[PDB]
Amino acid sequence: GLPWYRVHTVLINDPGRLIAAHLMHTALVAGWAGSMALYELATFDPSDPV
Amino acid sequence: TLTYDDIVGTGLANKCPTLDDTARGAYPIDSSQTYRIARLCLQPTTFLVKEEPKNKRQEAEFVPTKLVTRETTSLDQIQGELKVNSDGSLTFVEEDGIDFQPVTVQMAGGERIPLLFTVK
Ligand code: CLA
Ligand code: CLA
Ligand code: CLA
Ligand code: CLA
Ligand code: CLA
Ligand SMILES: CC1=C(/C=C/C(C)=C/C=C/C(C)=C/C=C/C=C(C)/C=C/C=C(C)/C=C/C2=C(C)CCCC2(C)C)C(C)(C)CCC1
Ligand SMILES: CC1=C(/C=C/C(C)=C/C=C/C(C)=C/C=C/C=C(C)/C=C/C=C(C)/C=C/C2=C(C)CCCC2(C)C)C(C)(C)CCC1
Ligand SMILES: [Ca+2]
Repeated sequence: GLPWYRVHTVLINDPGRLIAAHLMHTALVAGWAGSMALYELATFDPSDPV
Repeated sequence: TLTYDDIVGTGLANKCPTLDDTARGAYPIDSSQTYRIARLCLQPTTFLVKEEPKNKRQEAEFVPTKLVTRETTSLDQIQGELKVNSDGSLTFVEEDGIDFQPVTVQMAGGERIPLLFTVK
């Protein structure tokens, strides 16, 4: 059937699941942002800005 | 005057008494009549913790801190003689009373700084 590097072509004309896809993406990018922050707050030292 | 029940849970109990705006007079000292303090009381308002200047000694200042415990700070029931001195001065000498309270305050970082606020 479809080669591995084409699996996402299953959306080329399915506006619904294309939006479902970009929604998940955005979710991950927003998710990363939130949690990458917490990682920095758990390790950043404010003791000296100089 | 208010009874115990008239104070319980209000936090009022952790408050040294107050004088009105009027009372700005002056009390006399016989210097030939012993005097004592029937009740000294100290109520904290702020706790400042001088910060360690890191290695770079740059002179350190005191910084405000949040009171992580609660309204248990006040010292009350202090007592002792207020002897009059030869040079006409007065020196208080405490004998007994609730002269200390363990206080704990947090800082910028989140560090808890416990101290034994006292006047023993
Ligand atoms: C004027 C009306 C309108 C508006 C305001 C939007 C707005 C938006 N469209 Mg969109 N669209 C419209 C008409 C409209 N469209 C039409 C007529 C079509 C043709 C059918 C499309 C087809 C289309 C596609 C194919 C895609 C979008 C996408 C997007 C979003 C890209 C930004 C983003 O992902 O934010 C995300 C970050 C935010 C700050 C969150 C905003 C979410 C809001 C606040 C909640 C809205 C709740 C509401 C009940 C649902 C309505 C959603 C939307 C239709 C208004 C954005 C919210 C893209 C998308 O959905 O990506 C995920 C996308 O791929 N649109
Ligand atoms: C704007 C972003 C974007 C988007 C939305 C697409 C979307 C698409 N590309 Mg694509 N592409 C992009 C950028 C993008 N591309 C870039 C920058 C390049 C050059 C490097 C390519 C090179 C490329 C090729 C050569 C091909 C596509 C194909 C396709 C289609 C099928 C996707 C597929 O099934 O992959 C399947 C995906 C996987 C199963 C393998 C992914 C493994 C990756 C490499 C490992 C890394 C994963 C990691 C999380 C990525 C981090 C994201 C990073 C950017 C932050 C699809 C419409 C294919 C198509 O045309 O089919 C006919 C195709 O052959 N793209
Ligand atoms: C932006 C992220 C994203 C999104 C929205 C989609 C969305 C979609 N993919 Mg997909 N895919 C992605 C990334 C993504 N993919 C990556 C990175 C790969 C591997 C390179 C694939 C490989 C893949 C294949 C092989 C196929 C799809 C297919 C599909 C579609 C059907 C849903 C499906 O069953 O998924 C499949 C589910 C997965 C492959 C996702 C699980 C893989 C991740 C890595 C798990 C993450 C677990 C954890 C949180 C982090 C890793 C732990 C680690 C640190 C130890 C759908 C549109 C199918 C399709 O319809 O094709 C016709 C299909 O056959 N995808
Ligand atoms: C505006 C910037 C931007 C853009 C343009 C994209 C674009 C894209 N992202 Mg993405 N992403 C972004 C920011 C961005 N991201 C951020 C900030 C995050 C949070 C960290 C993510 C997290 C993210 C995830 C978790 C995933 C994507 C995926 C994808 C691709 C889905 C479309 C497709 O199927 O391609 C097909 C795939 C490509 C053509 C691969 C492009 C090659 C990239 C550009 C180079 C990096 C990979 C490299 C070859 C090997 C390194 C592997 C590494 C793990 C060691 C698309 C190329 C998905 C993906 O690619 O799965 C298929 C996916 O799973 N993104
Ligand atoms: C509710 C809406 C919202 C808000 C208020 C914020 C706010 C913020 N985000 Mg964010 N974010 C959101 C949604 C939101 N986000 C969503 C939905 C995602 C997932 C996609 C993310 C993903 C995300 C990441 C991954 C990161 C942030 C970060 C940040 C912070 C830094 C802002 C920054 O400098 O942007 C920079 C803004 C740009 C990239 C400029 C965009 C301009 C582009 C290039 C032009 C686009 C072309 C345009 C269409 C041409 C037409 C224009 C026309 C007028 C000519 C900021 C607090 C950063 C942060 O520090 O972490 C917490 C960070 O790393 N966000
Ligand atoms: C559901 C829900 C919820 C929750 C949510 C959550 C919890 C989320 C999370 C999220 C998250 C937590 C996310 C995350 C994400 C992340 C990511 C997405 C990442 C990525 C990364 C990457 C991709 C990387 C890559 C790389 C490497 C690995 C190396 C080389 C270089 C590079 C960079 C390329 C709530 C409760 C709110 C409510 C509603 C519902
Ligand atoms: C069941 C249930 C439910 C729910 C569901 C849901 C909603 C779910 C979700 C889920 C989710 C949503 C999940 C998530 C996941 C995530 C993950 C898994 C993540 C990971 C991440 C990571 C691993 C990270 C990393 C990092 C680091 C390490 C550092 C740097 C930065 C970062 C952060 C990136 C309901 C409510 C209905 C009800 C009933 C019950
Ligand atoms: Ca310190």
